[PDB]
Amino acid sequence: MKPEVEQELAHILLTELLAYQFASPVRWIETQDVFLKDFNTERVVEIGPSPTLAGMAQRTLKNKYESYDAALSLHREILCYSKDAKEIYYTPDP
Amino acid sequence: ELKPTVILKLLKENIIQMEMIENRTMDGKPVSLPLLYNFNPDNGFAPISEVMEDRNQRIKEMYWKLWIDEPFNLDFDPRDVIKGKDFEITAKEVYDFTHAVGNNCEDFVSRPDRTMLAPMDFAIVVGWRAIIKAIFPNTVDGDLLKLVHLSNGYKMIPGAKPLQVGDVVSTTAVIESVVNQPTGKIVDVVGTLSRNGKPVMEVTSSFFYRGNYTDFENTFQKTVEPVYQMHIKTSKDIAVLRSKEWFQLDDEDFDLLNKTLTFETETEVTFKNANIFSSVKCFGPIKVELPTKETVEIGIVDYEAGASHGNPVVDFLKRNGSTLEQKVNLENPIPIAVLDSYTPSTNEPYARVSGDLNPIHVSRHFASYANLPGTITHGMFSSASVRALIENWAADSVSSRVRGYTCQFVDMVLPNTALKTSIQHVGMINGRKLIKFETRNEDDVVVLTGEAEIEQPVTTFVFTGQGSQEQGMGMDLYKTSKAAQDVWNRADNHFKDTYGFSILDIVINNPVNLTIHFGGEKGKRIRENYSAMIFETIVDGKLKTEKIFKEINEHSTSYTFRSEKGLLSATQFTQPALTLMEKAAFEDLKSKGLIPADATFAGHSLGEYAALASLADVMSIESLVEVVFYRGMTMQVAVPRDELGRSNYGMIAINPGRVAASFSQEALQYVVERVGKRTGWLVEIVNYNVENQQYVAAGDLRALDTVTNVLNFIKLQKIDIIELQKSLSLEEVEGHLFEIIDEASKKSAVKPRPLKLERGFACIPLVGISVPFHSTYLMNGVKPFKSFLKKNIIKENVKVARLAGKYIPNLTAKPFQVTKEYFQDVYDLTGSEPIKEIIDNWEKYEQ
Repeated sequence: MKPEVEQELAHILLTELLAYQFASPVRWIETQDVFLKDFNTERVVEIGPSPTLAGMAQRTLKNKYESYDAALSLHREILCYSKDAKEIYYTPDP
Repeated sequence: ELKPTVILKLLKENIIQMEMIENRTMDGKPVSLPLLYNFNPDNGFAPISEVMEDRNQRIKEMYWKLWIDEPFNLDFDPRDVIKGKDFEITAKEVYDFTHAVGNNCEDFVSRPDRTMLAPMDFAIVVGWRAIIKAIFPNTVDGDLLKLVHLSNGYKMIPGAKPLQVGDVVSTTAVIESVVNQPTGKIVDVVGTLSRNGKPVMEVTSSFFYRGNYTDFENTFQKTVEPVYQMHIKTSKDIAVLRSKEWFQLDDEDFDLLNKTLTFETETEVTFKNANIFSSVKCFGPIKVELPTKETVEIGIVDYEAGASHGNPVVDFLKRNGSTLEQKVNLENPIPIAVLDSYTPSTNEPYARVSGDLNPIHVSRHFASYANLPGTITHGMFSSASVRALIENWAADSVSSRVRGYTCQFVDMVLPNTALKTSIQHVGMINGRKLIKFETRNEDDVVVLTGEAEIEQPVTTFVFTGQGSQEQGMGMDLYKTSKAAQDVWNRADNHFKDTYGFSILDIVINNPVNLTIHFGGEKGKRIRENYSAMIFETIVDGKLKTEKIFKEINEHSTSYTFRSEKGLLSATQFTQPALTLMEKAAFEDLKSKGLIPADATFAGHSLGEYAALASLADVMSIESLVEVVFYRGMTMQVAVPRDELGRSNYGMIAINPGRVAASFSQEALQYVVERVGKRTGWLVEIVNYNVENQQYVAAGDLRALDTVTNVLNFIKLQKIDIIELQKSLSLEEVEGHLFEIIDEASKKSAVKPRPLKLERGFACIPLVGISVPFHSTYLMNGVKPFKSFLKKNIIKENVKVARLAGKYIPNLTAKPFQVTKEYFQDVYDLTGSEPIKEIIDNWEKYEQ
């Protein structure tokens, strides 16, 4: 496959993905199994003005990754941008 | 054991041989260094004159039998690449090294069902015999005793795995530049490691023969300069580019305008002296960035100069072009830890494991022969004794995070001394962390400076959709950040040039009434943009395209937007504030370089547009803000509203862990599907937020007061659906469920149409929304949004590399790939003609 054809296929695929977001249910429970299991991410950084997608990932890890995060023995740093900006910017207090 | 260390004797009548036995060898056989001296009896004051002639090659031969297993040879040119014999990594080669240096890394231990990783300072062990072989040739003449290893860096290349056990890693090397300093001679040599053919890491090696060297004929500087990117936005710098003789083009009339030129520049530099360059020759390819994002050769840098005092090409590009990667500092350096390490009693445990048997580490007689205060600990050991504490904290005891590591050797250390390394975090480099270390002994004296370029852990970005609407969101960031300023301004400029209002005004003071005046020549383009937006709804089962703003035509002077409290409550002004302040937040973190190059990102409902515009930049912020506005208006008029503006749809935030303990997420979807089939009113689980604890159902206002009352009965009766369908009877719970739904749906038809939706024991009605989005209700309204999306998102700006494996939709919720099976999956979930156009012609696209 050419980079030109792969590019237009990406453009087409993202068009109907975006177009059918409001026209399909948000399957986020198993999206939480794409970055917490399939990629094994250690920082769940939320971008937004309140912790909406932070209390879902912590409670997803408490519910069905307490024994997966004990088997691999990895620490998931669950933050937001509005609440815990002191940690993402790496700007502690003296 | 009491071994002979010195044999002093006459060799001939007038010649003394003082011989120094060194015992610790590859083959157990001790090696003699016969230092010759002349005893002149006629010169009574200083009769002992050292034989300086024939001295460097005798020191070389001695060192050869400690470092080089090959035959003793010095008639190989330094310029020519030097090969290393293929060196493999075992589990013993990790246990002896890590115990010797105290590298207490569990990734370097044997744990079941995972490969053993190796220390990044084992790479010197891998490639010592190739790296040091560089300095040996007779044109690189010097005294190896006085030779000070200055610096020793590693750069684990982007995309390759760090070293593991088994991995048979070939070594090569070449001498970057040999330069006669006034104080001596600094040979810079790079000794890369190659596994499975491909290079793994480059291992920089700066050596210093201290002395006075006139051999400038043997000096050269074959520096492979970093690539330099520069955007060609003007026709002023073009004229500058065309005036540059070095800059030659394969196409002389090639459009350089609005392109991106990268320059893989390498400069060879020969010398008359340490200052003036006999020959300067900058060459390399010039790579224009094609819209597909690939880099194609369009020309050649070909500089040719005699008596030059600098590289014009680098001088030109470093000012007028970027390095491809710009670091940023911290506001304050982080005082990580002031830790203490101890050099070991003996330097034998490291000398043996590495195969660096330089006697100045072991032989007290060789040590004092070179004026050193005793048997000097290996510099590389101290390097591994501080990099283990750099691998201990910054990389959270992980080995794959380490990319770079440079360690200048400043002070000479005796065995049994108490070091004090103050670890200092300084800035970011494109996500990765810059850590500056500074080792001081017992007496506060600098010993080891340098740094480590450590990857941050794998990161995931979760962009919030809608939710809490607030006046003055991200105004503090807007006042402070330079990126936040740029993005908001851009948004605002696009808004006032496209839709005739200021996004800043709305978020700042939240006006109740905003009047868009189509007043002038500019006003007409705004009116055409407002009468250009279409949506599609079903009345009497017909696919008709209705007009957004039914009270706007071409006689319409001014439109008014209204709100009860404030316009930040209306979705079409709320959502552009949220997606802008998110994008601002991300462009502040990117400006601070806190974004990993391979970090995944999954957006929620609205966040996916912020995420894509953020991580991919496939649409401009000018495109994003008008895309969320068009959707926010499409998400407004999609439902039929009464004269007051209220509709018969709405949300709930289902908590199935509050109705029953054994109430699974197969039971809530079964109850909602059965209610939709019984009552005949639309209700759908539209948000799979948290497993059995947080959902959202979208449908009719009546249809969300029957499932609530079905879950109010089931809690107060204590009857499960998943037990009785299995262990009692087959398809009896289907009939027994429709009578509970018939009871719940009879009381939910009596009340009028603008019904007050109740908060159940396991249901919370999400106020401020009355549109069923993420449901089947908007199947009709999808088609016009395609015609909208095509104009906005351009195919040239879509980068497949940046999206691949990182962009996780909320449709499929998989790693984005350009494969037939992914398009099949998207067709299965959403029936579309252009997906099956590809699937059928899949093999035609293949070739």
